[PDB]
Amino acid sequence: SNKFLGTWKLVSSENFDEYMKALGVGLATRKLGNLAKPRVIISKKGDIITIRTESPFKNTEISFKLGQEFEETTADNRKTKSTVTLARGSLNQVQKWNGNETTIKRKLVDGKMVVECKMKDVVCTRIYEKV
Ligand SMILES: CCCCCCCC/C=C\CCCCCCCC(=O)O
Repeated sequence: SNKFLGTWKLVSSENFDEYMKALGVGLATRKLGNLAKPRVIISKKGDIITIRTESPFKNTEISFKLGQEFEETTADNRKTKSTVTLARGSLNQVQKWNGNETTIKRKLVDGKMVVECKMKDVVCTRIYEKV
């Protein structure tokens, strides 16, 4: 949709250390992971949507079509088979690799974006503010 379109800045994070931990990320990447206030820039050109995560430490851009499947390289070097769906105001995301699987849900709450990350027995909640 749109409500997503714009520039968002990280404001609050919760249980991210364990989300990473649970992803298999090692100490190094984690100290950095924890210490960052990323900026996300969702943009739409035609039917291709872009999600861009910027931080001093690392960048990440992804271009998808809702419904269609795509190959995404994570910020942690993983090579994933992701799908992005629109279900009742939230942009759910599915990442599959090997036999593992993680989900990222982006919902709009009081002009805030609430990012919910689940990885088997683990949820982390990162809040973002617009602009
Ligand atoms: C939040 C990505 C930028 C962090 C840089 C440090 C390297 C990240 C290590 C593991 C990242 C796991 C993927 C994070 C998903 C969060 C998505 C979002 O917050 O919009």
